Amino acid sequence: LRRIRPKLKIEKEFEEKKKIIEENLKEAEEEGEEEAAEKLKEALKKLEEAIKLHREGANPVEVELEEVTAIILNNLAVLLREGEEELAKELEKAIKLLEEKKDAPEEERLKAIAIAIIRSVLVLIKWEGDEETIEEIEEILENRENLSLEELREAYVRAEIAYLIESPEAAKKVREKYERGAPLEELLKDIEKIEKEA
Repeated sequence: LRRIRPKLKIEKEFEEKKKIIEENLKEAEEEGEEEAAEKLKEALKKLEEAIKLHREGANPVEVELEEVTAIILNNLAVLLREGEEELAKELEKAIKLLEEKKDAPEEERLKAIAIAIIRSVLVLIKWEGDEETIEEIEEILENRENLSLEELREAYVRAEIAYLIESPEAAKKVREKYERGAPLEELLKDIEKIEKEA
């Protein structure tokens, strides 16, 4: 299957996101992977709560909270299809963090969503693979409360770059802009462009 973790701030997103989950469940039902197919039925479950809460009129901090929950859950069963249930435990903790903070302050909501996207980058790097940075980013998540949002979005920027290193050469260009101190809004534009590039 596939994994995509973007940045928010529209229905075309959940549109193309649903397309992945569909053929995923399509392949999950065509295959004996019924443990994954449950997550597939469970991923679209959180995608309805994502597409409903958007068309119902909630703020993006609650919509993406169910989108990422549908993103990771669609991504959780991919690791289950590959027998990577050891790494799938790391994404279930991200789900547990996503579910326990849906009744949390607006800043506590996106604070977990950032950790959710980061942890998903983290497990994908280990699956698709530069070593001390994992022992640098995974230790950042242990003290998740001692940090700010500007540091977690930077960590996702650093983590996504490290992943795209082990994916083009255009990742260190964004890393170069990180080293020049470029604004973090710009470090997202080129990063999400790379996701739009693929």
